[PDB]
Amino acid sequence: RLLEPVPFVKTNNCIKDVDADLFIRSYATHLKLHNKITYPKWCTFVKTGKGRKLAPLNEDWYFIRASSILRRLYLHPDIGVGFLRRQFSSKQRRGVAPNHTSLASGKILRSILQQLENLGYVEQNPKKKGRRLTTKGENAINNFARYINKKVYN
Amino acid sequence: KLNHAVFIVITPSAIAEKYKVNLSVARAVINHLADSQKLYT
Amino acid sequence: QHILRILNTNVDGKEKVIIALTAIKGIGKRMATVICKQANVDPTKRAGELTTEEIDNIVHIMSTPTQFKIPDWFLNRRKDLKEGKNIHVIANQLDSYLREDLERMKKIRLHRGLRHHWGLRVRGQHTK
Amino acid sequence: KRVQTFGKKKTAVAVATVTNGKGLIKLNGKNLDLVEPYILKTKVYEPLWLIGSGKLKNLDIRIRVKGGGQTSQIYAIRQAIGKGIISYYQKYVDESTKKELKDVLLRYDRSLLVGDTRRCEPKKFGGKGARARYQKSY
Amino acid sequence: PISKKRKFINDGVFQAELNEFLARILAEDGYSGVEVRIRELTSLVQKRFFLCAMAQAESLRYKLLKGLAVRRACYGVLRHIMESGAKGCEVIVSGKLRAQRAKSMKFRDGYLISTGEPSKRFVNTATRSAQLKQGVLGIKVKIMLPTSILPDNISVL
Amino acid sequence: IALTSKNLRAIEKVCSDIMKGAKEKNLNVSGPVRLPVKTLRITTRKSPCGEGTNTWDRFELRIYKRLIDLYSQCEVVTQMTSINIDPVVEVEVIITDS
Amino acid sequence: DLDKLLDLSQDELIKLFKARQRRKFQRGISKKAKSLLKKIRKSKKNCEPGEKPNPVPTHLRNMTIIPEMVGSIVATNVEIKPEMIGYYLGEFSITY
Amino acid sequence: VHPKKYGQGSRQCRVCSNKHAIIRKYNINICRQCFRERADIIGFKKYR
Amino acid sequence: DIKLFKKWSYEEINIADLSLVDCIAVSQKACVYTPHTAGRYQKKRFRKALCPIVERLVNSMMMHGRNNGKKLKAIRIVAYAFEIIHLMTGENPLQVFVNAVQKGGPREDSTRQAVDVSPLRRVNQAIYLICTGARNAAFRNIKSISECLAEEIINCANESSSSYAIKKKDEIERVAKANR
Amino acid sequence: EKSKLAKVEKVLGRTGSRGGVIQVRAQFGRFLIRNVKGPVREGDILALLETEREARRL
RNA sequence: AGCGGCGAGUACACUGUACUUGCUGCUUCUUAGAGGAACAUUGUGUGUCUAACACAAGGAAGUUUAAGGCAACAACAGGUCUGUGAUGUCCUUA
RNA sequence: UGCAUACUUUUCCUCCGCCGAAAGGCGUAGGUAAUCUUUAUCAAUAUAUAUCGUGAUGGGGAUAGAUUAUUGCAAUUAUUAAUCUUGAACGAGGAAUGCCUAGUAAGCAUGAUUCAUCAGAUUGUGCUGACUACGUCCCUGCCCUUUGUACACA
Ligand SMILES: [Mg+2]
Ligand SMILES: [Mg+2]
Ligand SMILES: [Mg+2]
Ligand SMILES: [Mg+2]
Ligand SMILES: [Zn+2]
Repeated sequence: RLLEPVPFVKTNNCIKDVDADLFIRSYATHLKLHNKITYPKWCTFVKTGKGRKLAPLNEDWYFIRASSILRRLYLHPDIGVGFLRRQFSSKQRRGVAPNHTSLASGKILRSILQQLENLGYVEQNPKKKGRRLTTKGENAINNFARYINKKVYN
Repeated sequence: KLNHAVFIVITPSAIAEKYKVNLSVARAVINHLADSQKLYT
Repeated sequence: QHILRILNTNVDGKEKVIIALTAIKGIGKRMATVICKQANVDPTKRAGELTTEEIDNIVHIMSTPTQFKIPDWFLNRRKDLKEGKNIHVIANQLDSYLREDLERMKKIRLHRGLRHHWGLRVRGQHTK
Repeated sequence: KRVQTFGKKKTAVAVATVTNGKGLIKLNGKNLDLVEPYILKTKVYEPLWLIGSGKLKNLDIRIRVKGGGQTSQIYAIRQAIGKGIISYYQKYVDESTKKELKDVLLRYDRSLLVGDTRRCEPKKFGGKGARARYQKSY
Repeated sequence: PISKKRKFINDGVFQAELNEFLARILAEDGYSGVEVRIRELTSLVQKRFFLCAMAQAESLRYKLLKGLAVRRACYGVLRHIMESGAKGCEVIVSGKLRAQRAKSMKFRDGYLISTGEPSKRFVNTATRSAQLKQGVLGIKVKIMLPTSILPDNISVL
Repeated sequence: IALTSKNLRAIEKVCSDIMKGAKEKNLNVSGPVRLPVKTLRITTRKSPCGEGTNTWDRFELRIYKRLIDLYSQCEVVTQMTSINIDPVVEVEVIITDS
Repeated sequence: DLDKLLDLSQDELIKLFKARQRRKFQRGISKKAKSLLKKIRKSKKNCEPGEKPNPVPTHLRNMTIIPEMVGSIVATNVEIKPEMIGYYLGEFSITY
Repeated sequence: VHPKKYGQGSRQCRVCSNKHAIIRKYNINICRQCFRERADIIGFKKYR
Repeated sequence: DIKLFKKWSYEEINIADLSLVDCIAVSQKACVYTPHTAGRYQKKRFRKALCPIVERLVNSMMMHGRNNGKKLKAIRIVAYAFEIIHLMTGENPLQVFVNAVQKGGPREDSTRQAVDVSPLRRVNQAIYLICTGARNAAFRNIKSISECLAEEIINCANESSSSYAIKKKDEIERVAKANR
Repeated sequence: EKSKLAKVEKVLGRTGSRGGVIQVRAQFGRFLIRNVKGPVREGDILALLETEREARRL
């Protein structure tokens, strides 16, 4: 599907050398297999952000979100909740008044982050700013990426 | 009007044309055969 | 069952379950989805392949959702004016409730009620 | 050894650091495998295809992009690559080869070497856009 | 503590205020200045804080107040300007002026460039509103100074 | 040392003068770095009234901040600063080790 | 119930009411509101069970109705029932 | 006396005490017409 | 090797008009792999002649306000159409497109009396007509745009008055004839 | 219906009250002074149908 | 403001790549001052072979390169005294 | 609840950490600014993969009903915001008429101005990037020479 004749070699080492959506999906699947992260209470009847005016329709969207968050963390040095919210923003059609940008429902994100920290994937750094990845977690992510790459090659 | 049904050279439009069907059903059929725009033979 | 009846006056024909459900005057989309989730029934299935038991269950869920897990802030008609419970009102019942409210307003001679009676806005809009 | 040039489309400066290496070619921290949309991918790969994939096994490339939207960014990247490879050739490889490469690029199209000079013209009062005025009913 | 932008604007405002104050005070003076009997002025400023066009305009206003034949005064002013080495001048006086309705009166001598950044540079302009019998007379004086060279000329040796 | 001002050419001249002063002796002077000119734009609508096809006018008070470094003693730097100067260029000296 | 509501504390009442009213209560009530309340109380005290007491002309339309002020008339005149409660004063000024 | 601290009628033009059309950016607080006249002295030059 | 869409090479293509060749340049420097060129095709009178035909088609497709300035989408649609052409009604899609273009131009037009049409103008008209027809087919149908467009293209290639553009052209020709 | 190729030699004058049309001289290989509606240059080839019937010069 | 320089690592490649903490030659990108560059230059047409235009090459650019800003003379009985402590008269002043 | 006295962060941008479905809240952190908000990315169109499937339809969000907040002395004639629900007109628009020639039209957003609060406005800025001229006086409006005039308030 993705593969093609390219004019260079790809150092498939870290997650930045992997296609995103597929990777996310894979991570979600892995999570599901594990049963490493829950699905709180309110998750199953909440709306992800003001602009969505409708539920997710993905069943295991939470897992996907978590995966995305991990990737984001890997990408940036130190990333807050506000930043995360901003990242997962969309257009809110206000019916008749024109669209505005809409900040995501941060609570769910926060919960996810908390869960991750409990599990030992993210790390609230006392120096600098809000919650980056923890080294072990990063390593795990890298491994997963590598695995994905291998699969794709196969 | 044309109330298409659900209960009973591959593309969805073609399928719709032929057996008079919803295109979700066409998609399903395609998937079955295999087992956001489409092309199949 | 191409064509169905879940409550007082519906259609719920060939459409995919959630949208069929939304035909009722708890036509929430989101609300419908939530209901479906509560039920635990595949939303990719159509309205015609549903069992009667399932339908009954859904109906039950719709009637007083507060005692079910489905949360408080969600519920259509928040405090119910009649100083008591918070419950989703559903179907012709909703309409009746609305009518009652209107009547009450009229009785009060609050400006909004008066406006409603007249057939003018209420909102604060202009229409000049 | 190592050569730094830029591309430029609209605002969107892609700075291509072209170094001695094995032939990987990257964007900020990501392979050119990604870029973003599958459709536009060819606009980045095209100079490489023109020059030949074997010629770039001596040359590593990193590209830092900043500013602009998507298509513009892609264009900038392309431009950087075009300027970059040629610049490298002019210094550390021969002149004849460089000339050949330039000729090839010219035959394909402009924009690879020389830049797109267009930029968003200031909006003017009495309207929403540059030229587009409001509306008179009389 | 106040930011740079905020500071600059404030300074500008202060300058403007000072100028206005000077204008208010010195009806009897050839005023231009703005660089810091006068004791009182100094005190006032402290309390607050914690050839030329303007002068000519002022003179004109004074003359008007005194009560001259207007045209004659304007002519005199023009002559004075010429003497002071001006390449060109222009005075306007619009207002009531003798008749009730209207009546703007131009008084040019030498050539007066109007358009371009040269205009902005190489003319001093000034505007005073002399209050009089039954309203206001409206001075505007415009002087073209000696250039540091005009963009139009191409002086071959 | 930070030199904030409104008038470009004057500022430039001042900078040049200070450079010259430095070049005398004893001063490891980093070159003048002009900062991002944060332009105060006011878009006012011309015309007191509401008559005429509402023309605006974009004014721009464009402040030039200029910056320059040294490794020195206070008195010497003060002396250097004394080029006479005037009300137009706003000077500030920072005498910090850090 | 109405009587029960009347009996119970102000905090409870605030909690019961819709959120705007609650917020207002939290903020305070100003010097005039208290006076108005007092006046209402006085009127109630003066009342006859057959026919309603004398009105109380009021300039301001901001007041939320609370079980203190049921049974009397206020301001043109408006009678205040227990059915109204947290629905503001008003009902004053517009034609057609 | 009634709260005159936050509203259009709270503050005014520095110059002529007018409550309407005040340039309130950068704490200038001059009603725009007045500003237009004194834009030269404040150091606001029209370039573009 | 030089190619388009990494698939249809246009070394195999043919033309047989002369005038049309002169007008539309699918050449040595008007080689292209994906339509999206940021070319300066409207800074001169005849610089639109250098423009590749695929690009032109994409531009044409791009029309109608709520879909305006969505180049990528248009490109995708055209790719899909090409694929369809390749698969069903098996031929080099480029050739088909060329044929359609050849067909499409009304050779004589009316004015305030009958006059002839320049080749470039005719080509432009054809491009417009094909896209407009496709759009019409799409609008409030179901079918899908790419499929419809493909169908239209095939019809044009054939030279058959079931599609809209061809019909329009015919009408124009008739009008011209009537005039003179 | 049968189109005949006429290579343009010179573009004479831009006619029509509103300015859309051009007068053109075209060689097959005979001189036929004809009208054109759209951008035309020297060397470009017209699609003439009704060949032997000319226009009026300016 | 960056780029490197380089320590310190964490992952994986081959016999370098991705990512953070700690220390401090280059100015391509980042900022912004002074300079430069296009003049229809060279080429070829059309033109009283005048002023000039069209095309081609070069070129970052060939419609004064694109965009503004500035705005003559004279008005309009145009608007604004509801911007002003610019301002006349008449009114109003417990 | 009132005054008086003492003393110190807060009045604007919000990082971040917690509570909150949401809005927002509480705690604290930097910033009088190329340092912090935040900008090697603050946006939406984009694109990719799913659900729909031409059915006033999940297009459309008017009108309405009932809360939870925030701003403010004060929110009803609902400031705005959020949550649930209500599912109207509209299937591309008649006579007319506006804007536009290259980073332009259009689409998409967004900063700033007003601002205690509130953009559907204006004003800037960008992002996606068409069509068609490359001319003409046919209309419309200006300008010019000639011509006619009993008009000059033209
Ligand atoms: Mg001049
Ligand atoms: Mg407005
Ligand atoms: Mg018109
Ligand atoms: Mg007469
Ligand atoms: Zn004022």
